[PDB]
Amino acid sequence: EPDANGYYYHDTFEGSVGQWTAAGPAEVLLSGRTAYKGSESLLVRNRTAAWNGAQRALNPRTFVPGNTYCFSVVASFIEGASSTTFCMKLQYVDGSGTQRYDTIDMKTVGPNQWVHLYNPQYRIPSDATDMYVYVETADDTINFYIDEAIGAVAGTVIE
Ligand SMILES: [Ca+2]
Repeated sequence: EPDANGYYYHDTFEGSVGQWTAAGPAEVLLSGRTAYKGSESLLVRNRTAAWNGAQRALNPRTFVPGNTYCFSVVASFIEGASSTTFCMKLQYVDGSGTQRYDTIDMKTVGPNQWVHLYNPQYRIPSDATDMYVYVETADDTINFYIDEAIGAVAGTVIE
């Protein structure tokens, strides 16, 4: 079911936001201000809390709970702080019907520099439903950009 390169989803943000939406009162939109690949990335703005960010639903048919998968996205920011800590996380619902977050990867970086959020061997909890991959920063509300968001078979190598 994955593509040639073992990718289940691959969002370049070149003309489309894919299944990506905003979390919180924020807004996500295509932007040509900066890009990692191509001419555009996804801009995340109007954040008022750190927990605000960008998210994308995961199909339970494709991403089977209890199994391992590779997730990757590149992120950067331009202004608002001297540094930040990006978090890519799994937002999901557990066996008790309560929403939880599980960290997939996190990276600290300065302004104007792409950083690679990456985990080729992330295990999705077995009791997980209503899953979303979720990107945010740890402790601020700056605008930020993401590009090349990928979800792939476990062990997939992304440089
Ligand atoms: Ca792009």
